[PDB]
Parts: sequence; C-alpha cells; structure tokens
Amino acid sequence: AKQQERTYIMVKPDGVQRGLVSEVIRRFEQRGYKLVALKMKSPDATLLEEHYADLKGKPFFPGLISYMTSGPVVCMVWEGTDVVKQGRRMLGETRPLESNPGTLRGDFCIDVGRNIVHGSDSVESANKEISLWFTPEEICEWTSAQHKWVYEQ
Amino acid sequence: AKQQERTYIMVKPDGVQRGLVSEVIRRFEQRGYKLVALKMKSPDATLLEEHYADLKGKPFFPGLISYMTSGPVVCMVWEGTDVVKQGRRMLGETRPLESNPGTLRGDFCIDVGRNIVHGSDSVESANKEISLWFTPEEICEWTSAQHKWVYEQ
Amino acid sequence: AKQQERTYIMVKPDGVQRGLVSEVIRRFEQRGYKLVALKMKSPDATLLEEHYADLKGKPFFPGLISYMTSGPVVCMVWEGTDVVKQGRRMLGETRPLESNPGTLRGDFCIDVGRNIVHGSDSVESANKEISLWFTPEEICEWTSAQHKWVYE
Amino acid sequence: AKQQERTYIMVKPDGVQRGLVSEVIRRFEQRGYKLVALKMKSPDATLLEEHYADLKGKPFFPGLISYMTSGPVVCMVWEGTDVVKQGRRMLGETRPLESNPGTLRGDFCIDVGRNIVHGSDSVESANKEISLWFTPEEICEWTSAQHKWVYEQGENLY
Amino acid sequence: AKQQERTYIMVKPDGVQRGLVSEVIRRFEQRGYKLVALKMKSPDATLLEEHYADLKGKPFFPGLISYMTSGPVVCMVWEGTDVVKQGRRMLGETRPLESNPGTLRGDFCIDVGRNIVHGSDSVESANKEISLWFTPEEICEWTSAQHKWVYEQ
Amino acid sequence: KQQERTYIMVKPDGVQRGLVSEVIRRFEQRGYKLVALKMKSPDATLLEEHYAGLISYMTSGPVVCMVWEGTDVVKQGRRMLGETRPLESNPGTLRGDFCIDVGRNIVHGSDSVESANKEISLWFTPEEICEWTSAQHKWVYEQ
Repeated sequence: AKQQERTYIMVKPDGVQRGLVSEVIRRFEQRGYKLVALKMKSPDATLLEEHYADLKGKPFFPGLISYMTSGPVVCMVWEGTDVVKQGRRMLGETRPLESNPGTLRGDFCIDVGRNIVHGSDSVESANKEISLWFTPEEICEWTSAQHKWVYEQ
Repeated sequence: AKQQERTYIMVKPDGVQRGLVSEVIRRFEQRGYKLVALKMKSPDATLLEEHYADLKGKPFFPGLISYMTSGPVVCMVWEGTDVVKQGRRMLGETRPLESNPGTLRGDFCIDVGRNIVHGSDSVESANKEISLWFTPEEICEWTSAQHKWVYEQ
Repeated sequence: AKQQERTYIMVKPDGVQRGLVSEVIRRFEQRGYKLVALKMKSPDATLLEEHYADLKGKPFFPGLISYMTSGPVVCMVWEGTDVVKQGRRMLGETRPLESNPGTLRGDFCIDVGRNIVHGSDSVESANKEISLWFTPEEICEWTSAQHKWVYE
Repeated sequence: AKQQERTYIMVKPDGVQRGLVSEVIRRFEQRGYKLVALKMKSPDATLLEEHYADLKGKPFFPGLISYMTSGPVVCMVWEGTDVVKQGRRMLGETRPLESNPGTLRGDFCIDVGRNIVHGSDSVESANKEISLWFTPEEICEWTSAQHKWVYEQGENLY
Repeated sequence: AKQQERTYIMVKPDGVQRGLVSEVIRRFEQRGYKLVALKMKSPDATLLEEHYADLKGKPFFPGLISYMTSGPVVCMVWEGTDVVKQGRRMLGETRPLESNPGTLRGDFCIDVGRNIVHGSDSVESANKEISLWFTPEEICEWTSAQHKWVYEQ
Repeated sequence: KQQERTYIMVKPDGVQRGLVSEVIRRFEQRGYKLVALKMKSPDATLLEEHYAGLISYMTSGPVVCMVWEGTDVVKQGRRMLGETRPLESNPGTLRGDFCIDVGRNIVHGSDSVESANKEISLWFTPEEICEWTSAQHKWVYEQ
C-alpha cells in the first residue's frame, strides 16, 4: 500500500504562462513517480473556492481566486512512496525567496504569489484534492516497466 | 487564421513507460506553440479504431490496437502557425531509423512500432483527431504573455 | 589564418524577452568557438538603419527599425575555423518554418519576424557587421585552454 | 524600489576558460531576473585593484590581481526583487567545498581561488560595483513580457 | 597530495537499468573531477561479499548480494581535492527520501534499496575499494587541460 | 537483428573536453544497450592495428571504449556521431554540436558490421562483454 500513495500537483497560471509545464512534469517523472492522471483546465471560481476552502474569509481570498482564474492550470496526480512529502520537497518552500537551488521554486520563482505550482500538504489533503479535480474514471491504472528497479521487493 | 492552426499530439504507451512525456511537451512548449488541451487517458479500443480508421483491414491493425491499449496515453492539442507540419518535423520521420538526430524519434527511438508519439499528418486529420479525443469544453482559450514576441504583427 | 575567422551573432529583442540568451551562447560555447566580444546594447535607429541599409525604402522598414529598438539586443563576436558558416548552420535557416530540429530557430521559433537571432551571412558581411557594432577595443584577445584539443 | 534592486555578477577568468558563461546566465535568466547590462572585458590591473580595494596589503593581493588579469571576464547586472541575496544563494558558498549540489559552485567548482563567478555581497557593494564596472549609458532598461507572471502587484505603487 | 585524492563511485544495477550512467558521470565530470578508471562489470558474488564485508551476518546480506549480481554495474575512480566527501554530497544522503533536490538520489530515487549509486565513505575505504575493483594497470594517469583553471597552483 | 553491436570510442580530445557523459547519453537515451565499457591508455601497437602524428595524438591521453547493442546500431551510431568531418555535420549530432576540426572530432564509431566485429574483438576481451536484459526492452522493441 505504501507505493500506492498519491498526491495532487497543479501548475498554476503563472507556470503555464512561463512555459514551465514540461519542467514540473520532469521533476516527478525522472524521480520514478508514476503519472496517473493529467488534464489542462480552466476551472471556474466555485471549484477553486473549494480547493482553497481552508483560506475562505481571509482578506486576500478574493484576489487569490481571481488570480487563479486568470489563465489555465495543469492538474496532475502522481503515485509512489512518500510522494506527498517528496513532492513538496521538490517544489521547494512556499516562498521562493526561501527555496533552495535545485527546487522548482528556487530555480524559477521570486514572489510567493507567483510560485508556479501547488502540491498537497498531507495525504488527507491529497485525497480531497484528487477527488475534487478528477473523477475516478480519469485516474489511469498502470504498472511501470521500471517498477522492480525503482522499488525494492 | 494561420496562427489559429491546431494539431493533435499523443504520447503513445511506450512514451509514457519510458518517461518521455516531459520531453515531448518540451519540444512544443519551448518552440512557442500554445498548449490548449491535455489529458492522460486509457482509451478503449473503439476510440482507437476510429483514430486509426484509415488502417482498418490492414494485417497489422489488430496488433496496433492491442498495443495502443497496453498502457495509458497522453493526449494534447497544440496551437500556432503551421503547427501540423512543424509538429511532424519535430517528431521526426515515422520510422525512427530514418529520423534525424535532433528529432524526438531520432533522439529516443529505434523501432517504428515503438515510436513514442503520434502527430496529426495534415490539417484535415488534425481537425478530425482533435474532435475525436476532446470535447470543445476541454479546449482551453487563453492568450500567451509572449504572443507578441513569438509572432510578428 | 583559418582559425582567426570571426562572425557577428546578435540576440534580437524577442530572444532577450523569451529568455534565450543563455541558449544562443551555449550553442557556440559548447562547440569550441571562442567568444571575443559581448555586450547588451540598445542601439539607436541610426545604427540599425545602417545595419539594414539595403532594406531602406521597403514598406516594412520603419516598422523593422521600431521593432529592433523595442528592447535590448545582445551583440557577440565569435572566433574559430569556418565560424561564419557553422554559426549560420547552428542558427538554422533564416525562416524558422524551414529550420531543422537541433538548430536554434528550429527549436525555438516560428515567425521569420520573430526569429530570435541574427548571424553574419558570409565573411564579407561579418567584417562589415563587426566593424559597425563593435569598436576594436571591445574585442578581447585570449587563448583557450582547450585550443589544442579543439584544433589539430 | 524593491523590484528594481540590482546586483553585479561577474564570470571570472576560470569561468570563461571552462565554458561556463552560458550556465551562469541561465541560472539568473530562468529565474525571472532581468539582465540589464552585459559585456566581456579584459580589465586593467587598476580597475581590478579598485574592485578589490580593501584586499590591498594582503600577501595574496598581487597574486589575485595577476590571476584576475589572466583571461577575459564577463560582467553583468541583474535586476529583480532580492537579487543580491538570491544571486549569492544561486552561486553557492564562496568556498565550493561548502557549496551544495544545485548551486553554481557546488555543481562546477572545487577550489575557492577558482570559483568561476563573483556576486555582490550586499546592496551597498552592488551599487559600488555596478558604478565601477559600467557607465550609466551601458545599463539597458526594459520591461519583461512575463512581468505580471513573475511578480504579484507591487506594494505602495504611486 | 590533496589534489590526488581518489574515490570509488559505482552505478548499481538499478542505475544501469534506468539509464542513469551518463547522469552519474556528468555530475563528476562537470565539477572538474578527473576520471581515472572506468569499466562495466558483472562481478562475482565473491567480489561483492568483500565489498560489503561490513554487512556480513545481517539478515538481508544474501538478498543484497543476489540483488547486486542481478545486472551489470559501472565502476569508476575519480580524482581531485576532497573528492571522497564532495562525491558523497553529490550523490545525496544514503536514503533518497532524505536527499535534497539537486543531488543524484534526490533527483532520481525513492527507495534506499534502489538508490542507484555508491560512493566511498572515507579516504580509507576508497583506497580499499579502488584496489578491490581495479588493478593498477587499469588506472589511467593523465593531466587535464583545464587543471590550472580548476585549481589554484 | 536486435543483437547487432557497434564499437564507439571517445578519443583523447573528447575526454579532455569533458564530453564522455554526453557521448554515453546519446546512445543511452536512444534505447541502445551498453554491454562493454572501459577507460584505457592503449599502446602504439593496439592503435596501429586499429588504424591498419595520428598515433601520437591518439596516445596523448586516455580513451573511453564502448560496445553498444541494438537494432541497426552501427548505422544509427554513425548518424548520431555525425559526418566524419565536423564542418560537414549537422546540429543535433555529436560532431555538429561539439566539434570543429576533423583531427579533433571527439569520437569514433564502427563504419560497418564487419568493422564493428573486428574492432570489438580488438579492443575488448570476451570476458569484458556484459550481457543483460533491459527492463524497457518491450517498450523499445516490438515483438
């Protein structure tokens, strides 16, 4: 069951605009994490408001939703051991100015509000996010040919 | 109307297995072409049989369909001037042994039956393929920040 | 004589805006060619009008000049055997739609009017271009540590 | 203003000799920092002596000046929020043996005396360095097409 | 003398299977370390048991040896100042889940049992490993053209 | 068919210029299988047979010797290296991306299957060939 952990990764509108979709996918793909769902979407405010439900009511919330509807996003689900936490380490710290070289934000970003990508903060949050952005039918079950070389039996 | 041209690009099951999704996307993204639709899918045989309708009744057709259902694929639509023909030039010749270094198949492939990616062969094919794989609601309308720097006025 | 050939390479305002300066430099640097002059510049119209003198009078000319002053450019001189021709090959055809994958234009662009970079079309052209865009004191004389491994 | 902060980055003779000019530029360019000045130069000993003014008197000083005049350098000015501090971070520690993988020095260097690049250590030093290595006429202002995607709305805009 | 320090680096079977030989070499080559010995080998269990002598008796030991003989390895010797310590830092922590982005394991690995590469842990163990895996006749003496630009003399 | 092998060698200039990883990458990423590899300082006698001023350069530093396996690897290998003369080679090839002089063209590749078999047996012993099966075999090749 451990290798079956999943996380939700989203390239934010700035990531798409700046031509960083392939780079975000590369960090996960080259690591041995398995891509099990993927779509480009122009979500409406209602969907984004549920994604960010924990931030409702905060003064910056309306601006956040407006910004998140200003361009398309790329939604992904990745599967593998500890992918939630590893996913977060690969993105960098929330603030690019605190992120290290070698991370996505540390390599490509400057402002916290333009930090190109979102990753689930916990397995529980991942499960919520995955079900919000994808139907079960959109999640593609497959077995990697490199499984026995990425994981110990 | 020439900038509006679109083509259908699909990472085949071998491209997904070999971890080349990011590389295929990169070739288009870095060129200035605009990603307008994207999804991972496990298509059933009926959708693939329509995609490959012109090959129906060829002796290799059954094996092609079985192969194309042997892992997930990544479906994409790219937009920009001459994208059908340029997309094909970037993929390389159909046969990897005839493809030049610098092209996707020339860099990454050996066998014509394991040639990692599909690109529409013509504007007519592209229009058919786009509407076969995607509904209009899955196509994302957006304007790239770099438009005026990729295209002349 | 051969090894001292020089060409003029210029990242155009779209190349700079699209963050392709490092990539243009890499194609030459990794090839073993020697960078002997480099500067970012905002040329005035009078210089651009001399650079494009043969085009003066064409309907698109004023627009070309305004476009070429719309952002800074990166000016370079590269040195090495057959650098003019090899530089043009590495850039790809002038028209990106006719340029092959593996070339700068084949990899990165689409419209001939947004074709990110210029390289001299011949040694004759290079001599003219280098003299127009650089002063002799801006050319840096040096010997590469890999010279004996790049050249026989 | 915050977004207008600038730093001086210089590829040292070893960085040029080892073919690392493009890689140094890439780290800044891909990050959204704006290149506003750039030139290759073979500076006179006196310019370098002024650049390292506060190292005069040190036994290694003559040696440092001779080394820094041993090949051309590439001078740059980069602009963006926190560019001085982020620039240093991207370069890695001064000592390559203390620098982490992913930084320029950690990926490409071994010896502190051959550490390929210099970055201003502070805003004060950066302004001094920019003025020493470039004239105001060499600074080429511009606004990036990607500005609104690299930066959020700036605060206290008049 | 300090510039003459050497370490033993080995791409394990998973690193070879996953196509990561060029990437391991790149990390050392681009840093200015000097490659002085290199070979692909399918070692006998006897050689591996001596390599892993400190682990004899552990319950996983027989399984480790059978794993390490399940595909070829690539053996290397690198030379330069502090290469043992720097080499380990470039590989990352033993555990990929603790390794930082930018390191080999942090970029490409997930399971500690499939952590693609080995590096000597000390000058003492490096000297033992080098003489275990290579004869003196396989070590190539040469001087890099970039020596005076990598090192201050 | 898929068992075809070729001999690729990084010449002393390729090693000196830090291009070993890149030569390996071009073959590795293509799906070709590395079955033999070694760094060596061959003597004049091995070099004279191989080539039956050149011998001096070819002994001026170490080389990296390789055997790659896969369908059409001799011809595809040559294509990936580029034309013998770098000034005739296209961008995307190793010599077209990294070289200028024919006498400093960083790499050698067998020109035919017959030459490859001869070169492999000249530069490697049978015991140095490592046979294995790639986990990606069924995705690189059609059954």
